[PDB]
Amino acid sequence: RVPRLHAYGVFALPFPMDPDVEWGNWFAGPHPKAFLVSVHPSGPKAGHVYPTDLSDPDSVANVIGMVLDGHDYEADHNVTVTLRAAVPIEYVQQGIEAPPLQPDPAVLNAAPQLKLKVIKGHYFFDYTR
Amino acid sequence: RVPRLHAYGVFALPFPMDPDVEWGNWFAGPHPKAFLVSVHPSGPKAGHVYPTDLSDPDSVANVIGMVLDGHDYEADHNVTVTLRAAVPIEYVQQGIEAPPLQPDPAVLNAAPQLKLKVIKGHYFFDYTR
Amino acid sequence: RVPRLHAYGVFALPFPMDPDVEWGNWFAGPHPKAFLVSVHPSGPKAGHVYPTDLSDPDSVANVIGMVLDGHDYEADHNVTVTLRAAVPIEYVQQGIEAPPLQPDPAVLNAAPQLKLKVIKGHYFFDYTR
Repeated sequence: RVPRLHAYGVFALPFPMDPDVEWGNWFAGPHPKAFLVSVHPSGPKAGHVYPTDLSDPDSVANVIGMVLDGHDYEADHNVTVTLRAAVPIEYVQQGIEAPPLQPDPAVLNAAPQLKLKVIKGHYFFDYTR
Repeated sequence: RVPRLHAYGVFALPFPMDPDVEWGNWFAGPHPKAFLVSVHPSGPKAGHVYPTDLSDPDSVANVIGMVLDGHDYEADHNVTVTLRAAVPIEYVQQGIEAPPLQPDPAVLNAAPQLKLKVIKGHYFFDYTR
Repeated sequence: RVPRLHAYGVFALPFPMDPDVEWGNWFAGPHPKAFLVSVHPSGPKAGHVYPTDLSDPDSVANVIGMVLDGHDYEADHNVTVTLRAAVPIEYVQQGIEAPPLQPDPAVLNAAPQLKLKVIKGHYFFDYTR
């Protein structure tokens, strides 16, 4: 379970998971691993979420939150997406080739276009704007 | 009473109603009807609210929230304005010629300039920014 | 203690105070006095806060909140910074040459670039965006 600042508050909603995702590659071992997800605005998988592709500007524009409470595509096709929270930067990795418990420079570098603000070692975000 | 997502939270404040508005045309029958209101920034009616005119860019720029808890100009010249909430899109109609309980395409189409974000069938908004 | 709208909520965090500031000039007499602070993004004093300089665009861009609960550099080198609140405009003065309990025209005039919104006599702000 990824830590987050209780004082800041959390807003989360369930979303259907994109079936075409190799969701199993988006765990870490015993340790928590947060990642960003984007929503498909239109098309056949509209309203389904998938791991944000930082190299695709439309994926970046449609980020909807972070997966902070794990996932289990085989047990449930819905995933809890946190749209607003403050999350320590060490827990967010956007890729399989990204060490756990280490801030991801790809995310930190893309924070402006991701609408992330880093304050006191946390990403602050609210994808309801 | 217009439904809204309790989990998201609500922030609301009373505002004086613009006296020059035919407020009676801004009910629906037995059913709830949310609409956007804008504030007059200056002038003699400064700080008074009126139904947003989607065809007037200055009205759009000065939206201050939605009327979600009804109004009664004859019983009280103040109206409770919700500045931040998440409201199902079916309940918001911006005009007399707009069927109740049907999403209003004029609002949906203007959501970007209105600073509305549609997520899971709700308008999310916060006019304190 | 500066008043603020309880209904709106408050989010605050402690920050180290910039040691090079004449912090004693940032009290008012018996009366409360709120002011904006900015964070140093980088450099030797990174993550330390100092009173925003409205005439420096980089200071304006790095505002992080308001000091609403007083300060005491000699008793504690940390100051509680309110990143999100709604504060009556009479209490915020950004300078020694600014009368207490009087809205500061320098702040009001710079509200757009400060990301302050004035609603019903309060500054609304959220520097987590």
